Amino acid sequence: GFEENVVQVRRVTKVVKGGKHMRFRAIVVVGDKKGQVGVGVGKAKEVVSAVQKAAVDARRNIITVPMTKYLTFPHRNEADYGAARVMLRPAAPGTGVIAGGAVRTVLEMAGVENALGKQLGSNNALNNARATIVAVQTMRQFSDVARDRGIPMEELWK
Amino acid sequence: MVKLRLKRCGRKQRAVYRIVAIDVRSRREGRDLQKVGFYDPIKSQTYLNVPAILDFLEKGAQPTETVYDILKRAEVFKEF
Amino acid sequence: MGKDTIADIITCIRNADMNRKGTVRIVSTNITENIVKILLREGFIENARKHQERNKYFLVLTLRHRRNKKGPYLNTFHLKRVSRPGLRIYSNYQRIPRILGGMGIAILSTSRGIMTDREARLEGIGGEILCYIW
Amino acid sequence: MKTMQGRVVCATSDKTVAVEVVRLAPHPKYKRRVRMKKKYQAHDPDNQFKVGDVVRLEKSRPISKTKSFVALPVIARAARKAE
Amino acid sequence: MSRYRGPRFKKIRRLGALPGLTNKRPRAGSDLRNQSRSGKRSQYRIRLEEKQKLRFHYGITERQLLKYVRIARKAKGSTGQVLLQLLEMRLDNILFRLGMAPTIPGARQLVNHRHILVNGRIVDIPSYRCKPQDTIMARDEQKSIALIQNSLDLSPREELPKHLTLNPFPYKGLVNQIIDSKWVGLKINELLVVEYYSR
Amino acid sequence: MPTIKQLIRNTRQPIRNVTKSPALRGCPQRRGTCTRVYTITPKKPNSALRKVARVRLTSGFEITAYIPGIGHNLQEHSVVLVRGGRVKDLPGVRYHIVRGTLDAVGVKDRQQGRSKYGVKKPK
RNA sequence: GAAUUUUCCGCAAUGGGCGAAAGCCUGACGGAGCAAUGCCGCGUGGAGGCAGAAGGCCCACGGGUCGUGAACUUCUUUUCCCGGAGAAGAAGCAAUGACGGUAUCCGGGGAAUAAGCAUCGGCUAACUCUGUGCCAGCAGCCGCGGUAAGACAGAGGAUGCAAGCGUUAUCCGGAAUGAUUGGGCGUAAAGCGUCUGUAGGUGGCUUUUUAAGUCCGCCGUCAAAUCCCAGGGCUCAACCCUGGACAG
Repeated sequence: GFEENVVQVRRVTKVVKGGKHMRFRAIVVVGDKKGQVGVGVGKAKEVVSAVQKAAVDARRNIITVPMTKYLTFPHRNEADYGAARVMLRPAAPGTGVIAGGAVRTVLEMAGVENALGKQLGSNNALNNARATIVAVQTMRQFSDVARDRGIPMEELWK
Repeated sequence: MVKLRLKRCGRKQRAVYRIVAIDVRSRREGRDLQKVGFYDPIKSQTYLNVPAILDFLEKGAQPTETVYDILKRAEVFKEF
Repeated sequence: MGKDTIADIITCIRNADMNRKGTVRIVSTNITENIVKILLREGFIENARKHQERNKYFLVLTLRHRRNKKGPYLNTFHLKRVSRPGLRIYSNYQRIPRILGGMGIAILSTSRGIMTDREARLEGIGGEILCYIW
Repeated sequence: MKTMQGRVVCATSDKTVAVEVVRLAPHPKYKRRVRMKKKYQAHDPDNQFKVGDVVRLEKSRPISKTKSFVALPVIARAARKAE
Repeated sequence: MSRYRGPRFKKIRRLGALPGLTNKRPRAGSDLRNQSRSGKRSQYRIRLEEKQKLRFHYGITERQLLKYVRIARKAKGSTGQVLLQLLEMRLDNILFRLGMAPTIPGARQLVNHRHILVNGRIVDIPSYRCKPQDTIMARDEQKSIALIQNSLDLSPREELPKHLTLNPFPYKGLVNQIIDSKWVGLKINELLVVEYYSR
Repeated sequence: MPTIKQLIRNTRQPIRNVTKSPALRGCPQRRGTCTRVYTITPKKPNSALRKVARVRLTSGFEITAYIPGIGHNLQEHSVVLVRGGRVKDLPGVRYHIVRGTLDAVGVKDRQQGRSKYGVKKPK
């Protein structure tokens, strides 16, 4: 029971001496609004078959988003994947999802209803939709920072 | 010289009337060096700060018609 | 050379955790010994001790790593200097940075001594912001 | 009154000394220190202070249009270039 | 124009959801089609059609709504909910939920023709914000009209919203407190409308 | 980023700025008399007979202007009023003509755009 | 010149000049007039009404749509109009006003007097049929037109906004495309051909001291009015206003 939506249907064509043929590509993102996303890129001859294969690749690369709070992000994070750079900042329980055309499509599925961002560098829908995934994977919460951090011998509780 | 009265800030029918501490050689509604208190005509709002008055009047300040009457309407300026 | 000894420790620990090493040896100075003290009180490292190589005094700095994975999670993800030599940053009681919303801290040298992000707010003092650890 | 310190660069003037005041101040838009140096024409009726001496300048009565400052004390001796 | 005049149930159709511009009309849209599968609406279409649903329900303009969403953004508290606070406090909307008028466009005419009294004094303005503990009642002269009598004859049986309390005999309704999220029964997502104004 | 100490020496600041259409001291519209009303051919993708007229402005400059719509009545002594907009198909033409003002008449039997082209309301 | 107004009324109110006063002078000013120049509010109708009437547009002509839209019916009538009352801005103080047939209030006719503009290929939210047919024309950019082009011209319909709409001009934003917060220089624009070196920038480690920078607190000033927070008054709002905050 996951929600499915398309980002961009790109037209990629190569010319041979045998004519002009194309293999359509589509980016589909999945989600259940509880804090679970997954992007998928699939290439096929037709438009309907390119959306189908990208939906099967989306439910395979499943990553958990550690948001769980009052419909917002835990902290500030800046990640750069290639030429594309996206900045994700937390917001108050009244702001909408003021993020990019390829960024808002992955954030509405993550459960984050309150978020503010910017689209820097390259404005390609392929490199920016995956740059937000690398930025959401490196997200830490108050409990897992202290568990990642190796504190010395403190007083042990039962 | 310096004197006491009221300026204009509220235009049209609503004449609010400002505070005072201005010279005679200046404007009707211009520069004011110090603040005191004011009154609103069609309301029960009457301020007029008493520690600011009498402290300004001792050093050559002239009490003109409009600052008067609103002075005796309150508990200040009587045989006390 | 050594233009800033407060900047090379930041580089020596950052490159050491990326290639997962056990012990690093940095130069011995009183101000840098004060930074490694408020690093272990928060828990970013194990401990710090005194050492000597060849008539030169060095400081032992043992790092801490998490559980075993494909690439084990590091204690300090990023280490960067704010008050770089030739661009000295100074802040008051209100201009003190809130790093990661309370998760990470920023170590600053104040007039009362050497305080952190939470410690400088309780005393009501400010100063030169050295670096930020998270 | 304001007090500013500086070194004397020129002494070849009748009862007047050229004092160069160095002042370090951070930029409000940026962060780093920008050094500004302006020379003041100080008064010295006793012609005691020569070239190379670092003196402090206080505000006083204008003896001319360019001169308004006087040199009252002396913190250190000659700190100039060798002949 | 202050309040849209002309075709009312054209916007109850097309949009999918059914608001209260009149009483109750069919689910289906305009033209010969629209009863089948519609085309894929873009990401900017969901932000444009959702704000036009909130703008038409109350019978408010774009110039007046622009102020009620900006002052609510500058004010403290949850922005998404305080848009529906200053919009529900209007004298033309609190009159619909009172049972004195069958719909909202007919409730603006009721306030404009001097039929409603607020705390004893007479108010003509529909865009007037009604603060708590206020008595929204009818006038003694306009108590004998057949339109006001017919609308309040159907009200003693139906249940009115929890933030309001109507007394059927003296024809007066009091407003106790502010309306919250679970108290609103409209088919509108308040997070899609606040995202439109900040493009 | 260019280093902080070079930003005090040089200090980055923009230019004097070049205008797209020199309509004097920030004036929206400008008046002028037409000198020569001729016909010219477009660029490479288009091929038509477009009507362009050389307008002598109030400042003393003689720049070209495009006439919109079907049919006009501009002579050698017509006092016209310019707009200020490029066509990007005809080289040198950076201005447009506002019809329905002064000597420039509006387009006959046009029912669509009446705000532009300068057409009146038909009864 | 693209473009910016009544050669009006008054001292009544506030203020200025003079006078122990009265009072006089006062297009400062208080008001009115012209102009949708902008901001704000209201209005030009409300409910009910057919099995979806004429008449248009599309049509596979079996219909659909414009359309509840209209007509037809009950209903209310702000504002405009007409008539009668009538707060306050006057404190002074033979009771003193320009504005005023003022605000506002009561009543009487009757919906009766009141909407348009742009757009509809994509970004841009909204469709087809004709005519024309790279012809005439469109156009912010990519671009449309050489016979069936939703991007020309008209019509039907739809969308947006509103007495405003559209166009143009101009600054900022989008341009982390000068980036201090925010960018780069092997090949995309970019290390000067290579050294020495003055000014300038930066500078290892220890202790003491200074403490100038810096930091804490406090005292001045940072005019008022904007902006912001909370709270009041014109029926709301615009507007006006108290205190505070801020003035880095």
